[PDB]
Amino acid sequence: GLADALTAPLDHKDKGLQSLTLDQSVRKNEKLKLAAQGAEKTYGNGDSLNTGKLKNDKVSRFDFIRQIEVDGQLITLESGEFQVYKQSHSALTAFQTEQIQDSEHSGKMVAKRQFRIGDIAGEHTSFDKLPEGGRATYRGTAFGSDDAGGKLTYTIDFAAKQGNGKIEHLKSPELNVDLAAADIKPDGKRHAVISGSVLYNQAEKGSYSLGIFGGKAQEVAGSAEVKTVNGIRHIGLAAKQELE
Amino acid sequence: TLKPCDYPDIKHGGLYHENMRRPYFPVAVGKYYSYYCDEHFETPSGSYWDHIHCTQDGWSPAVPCLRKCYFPYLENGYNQNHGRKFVQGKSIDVACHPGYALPKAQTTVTCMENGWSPTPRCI
Repeated sequence: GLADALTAPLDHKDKGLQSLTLDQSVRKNEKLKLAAQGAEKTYGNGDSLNTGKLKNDKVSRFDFIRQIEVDGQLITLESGEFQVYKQSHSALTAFQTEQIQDSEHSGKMVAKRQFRIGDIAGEHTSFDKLPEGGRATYRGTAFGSDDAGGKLTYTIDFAAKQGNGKIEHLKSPELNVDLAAADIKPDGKRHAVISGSVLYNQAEKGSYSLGIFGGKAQEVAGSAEVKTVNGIRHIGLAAKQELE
Repeated sequence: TLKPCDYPDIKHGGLYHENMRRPYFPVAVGKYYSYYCDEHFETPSGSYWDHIHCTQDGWSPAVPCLRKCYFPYLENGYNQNHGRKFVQGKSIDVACHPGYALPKAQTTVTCMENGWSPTPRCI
């Protein structure tokens, strides 16, 4: 429902997450042009992405162009693929860079492949409204460059307010890491968050952060940044616990 | 145990995922975080984002975001440098058409943190 996320107006009977705010996906004064399936739209820092139209628990793919206005003229800074993973109470965006602006000439694009996680948003679970007990396990997907086939497992102990998990099945072996035990903490707005280190074969190889989403802490969404021999790579993370 | 690095204050930029990371400072040597630069600045990698690392000697790179100046078209000048990108600290000899010059008797322009000083124009 790509062309549709780009043109249709929020329909309220749409499966959530319905709306995603682009903040880390687009800087203050730049434009992001998304295209797909005979449609096209421009955003917009603070602008809303209609995720209601997209399929749940999958990666939606758009063509993207990032621009800036210099002297009443748009200059291309970067292009490639914009990735969107959607859950019910959360969603994240990612960028697969295929091209960036040449280092010496603004007006020339150069081939460069990079991957980063953009926005991480949704209906933030309040820290002060967490359960006090139990161990919720979460299952879902871990995606990196050229690979949305990774499997994520994460477990939260709400009494000890710690989380810990695992990444498996990503083609790149160095990305299959352990998300070490880490403390849940309150946000600046008191949203439940988690940040810890990453382990690969018992060695510290970076860090990870997760938000907790849903009235019932149904979901977790975030990112891992991992040190490889090539070296530092991002992994998008989205998991949810199974309902009844 | 030592945790020398506090929340990195990045001029002309910032960390990604501020809300999730801020509550976990100070941090220990070896930790790193992805950051972005504002419009017109870039990281030492040539991208507008990279990673900043906690070292014994503080946050590295020491200067995470540098200005990039686009050299503008010169109405009444020679345009060998039209559309070129120059880094902060870079100086240029504006080559003006005969009968024309930089204003107020200037000869060169420099890419400053805030952009060209003075503005490269011819007449």
